[PDB]
Amino acid sequence: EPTIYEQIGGEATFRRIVDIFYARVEADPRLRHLFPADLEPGKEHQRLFLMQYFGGPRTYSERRGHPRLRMRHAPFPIGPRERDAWLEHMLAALNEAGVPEPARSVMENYFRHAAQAMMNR
Amino acid sequence: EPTIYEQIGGEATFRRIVDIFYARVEADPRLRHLFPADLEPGKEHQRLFLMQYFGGPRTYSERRGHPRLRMRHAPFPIGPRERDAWLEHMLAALNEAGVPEPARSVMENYFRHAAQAMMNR
Ligand code: HEM
Ligand code: HEM
Repeated sequence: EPTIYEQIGGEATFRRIVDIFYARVEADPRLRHLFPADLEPGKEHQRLFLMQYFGGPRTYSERRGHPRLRMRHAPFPIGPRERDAWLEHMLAALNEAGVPEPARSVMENYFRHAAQAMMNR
Repeated sequence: EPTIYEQIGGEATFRRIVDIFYARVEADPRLRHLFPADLEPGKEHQRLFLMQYFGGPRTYSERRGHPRLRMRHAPFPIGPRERDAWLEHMLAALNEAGVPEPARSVMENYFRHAAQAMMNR
């Protein structure tokens, strides 16, 4: 059976999601300060991670090793404020990119869980 | 063409914007300390400025002369953190006050530039 990666149109669709997400992050003074001056490497890492998580190429683990996202987010103070902002933008990206059901629901479910689990304050 | 002021509903809309903005300022320790004990005179001055800038009455100039905003903000140490806090609350105020597009975007564009250019430390 098709992976979600396949269900939603593969790499091109993840590119679109991450583009919308990062545009919103860049424009959000609640969040911009946490990110580097050069956003591009992180934007690439996020695209590759999502592609991998949802059944696509394992390019992410080739570049970056194990995700260990909770450890990677430890340097950023993340409370409900940051969580809510992040989720707002990623769900808007999902919805704006036209991801079809049922995959869109799986992705939302994952993000709601993962955003909560990333909080550290 | 009609002014932004007219497009967004005039004085009444700016009152809503500034009320929401100042409520947020008062509740934000990043900013509150910069403002005087009595916020009301400055609140009215800010409302009149916005009204004038976006094409409404020239009441601001009658009361305060030229805006000279960078000069007037010199007494306040304003860096990236203060910029970010101000912009967060003003952008939220535009959204919560119901400012329609495309006018809202013009106002956002102006604020993003002005907030950056106000920094002095
Ligand atoms: C579902 C929740 C989240 C997921 C799936 C996610 C995913 C990722 C991934 C894959 C990376 C790149 C890791 C790497 O360097 O290989 C990353 C980095 C980052 N994330 Fe998240 N994240 C989430 C939540 C958050 C939240 C809540 C915040 C802050 C509000 C945040 C801010 C950051 C920042 C600042 C970076 C560093 C970016 C860079 O190095 O350029 N993330 N995230
Ligand atoms: C787009 C950026 C900004 C605009 C358009 C703006 C506009 C104004 C205006 C029109 C006034 C009243 C001027 C007068 O006295 O006649 C004012 C005062 C003031 N502004 Fe701003 N401002 C901006 C950025 C900031 C920032 C970044 C801060 C601090 C983070 C700040 C803090 C203050 C304070 C403390 C006052 C004095 C208020 C009072 O005297 O009651 N402003 N601003």
